[PDB]
Amino acid sequence: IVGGQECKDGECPWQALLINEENEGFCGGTILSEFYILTAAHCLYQAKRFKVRVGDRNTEQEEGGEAVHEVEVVIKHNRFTKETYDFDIAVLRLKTPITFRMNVAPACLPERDWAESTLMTQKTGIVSGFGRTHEKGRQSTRLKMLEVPYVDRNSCKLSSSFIITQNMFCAGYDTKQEDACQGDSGGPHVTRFKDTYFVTGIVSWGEGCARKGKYGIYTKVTAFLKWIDRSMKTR
Amino acid sequence: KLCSLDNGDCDQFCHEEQNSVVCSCARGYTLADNGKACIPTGPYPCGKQTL
Ligand SMILES: O=C1CN(S(=O)(=O)c2ccc3cc(Cl)ccc3c2)CCN1CC1(/C=N/O)CCN(c2ccncc2)CC1
Ligand SMILES: [Ca+2]
Repeated sequence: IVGGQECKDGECPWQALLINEENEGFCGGTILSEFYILTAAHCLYQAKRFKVRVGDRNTEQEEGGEAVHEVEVVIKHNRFTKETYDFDIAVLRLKTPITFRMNVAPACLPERDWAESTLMTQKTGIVSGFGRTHEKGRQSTRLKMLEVPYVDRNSCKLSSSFIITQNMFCAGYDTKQEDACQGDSGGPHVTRFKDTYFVTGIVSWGEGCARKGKYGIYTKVTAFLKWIDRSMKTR
Repeated sequence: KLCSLDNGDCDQFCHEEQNSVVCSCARGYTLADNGKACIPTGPYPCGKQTL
């Protein structure tokens, strides 16, 4: 997360961090239920074996309120391709149930139509993670969040040096130095509605971090809703 | 009808059933009696900051 504020106690409970055997946090994730985690598919390429962590806000000050979980099954989207970042989604079925407490709660899955009509038409959304603070910088030790305005789909395609598919959408700023960054991949993008947050996008990619004239590219969750349900039945 | 008015005055999901509006809630909520509001069923409902 470049810019943005710090996730204050209880503000980003649906956050999840994928960690390698070296125990380093490399990607993000969203808590859907006690058994399922949502993430980017390209993230299942930045580590051999990895666990998923929840309830953490400071990767060094053992808040004692954290909890690590093992992955039983990784459900990667078949049509996912690295050469286009299309279908950049994935679902993780946990080995043990996540116990919900402070800083550990699930984000809501919205209805496909309502979402596109009332959620993505909202002025902004929230993206969060333990990713780099700057393009060249280092991974963050604290969990951050950033209000990123929804970007016009046309402005998006125009500013992009790559094909922005139907499975993606832009969010962020043209010039302001704020946007997700490395390590934030797979993390959550949520939209607020009457004090309830709904999942809307999976941190996918970008051309650099917070560069002038470039936006943040997220996976369009509403375009994979049904796929996600199917996965909740492990398929 | 008119879920485009003010979300139909629903707390969450809004659907227009030909005539009027039909509100619904995410998994883990139950529609209030006014057929609009959503109420949690457990202590950690999806979408709520835990404070
Ligand atoms: O420039 C980069 C930046 N990093 S990054 O680790 O800091 C990174 C990763 C995820 C991000 C998500 C958001 Cl919302 C915002 C910023 C991000 C920055 C990832 C890789 N690249 C190189 C790429 C080139 N951009 O300059 C990223 C996207 N590519 C395609 C190809 C065909 N179709 C679509 C996209 C190919 C390589
Ligand atoms: Ca900690």
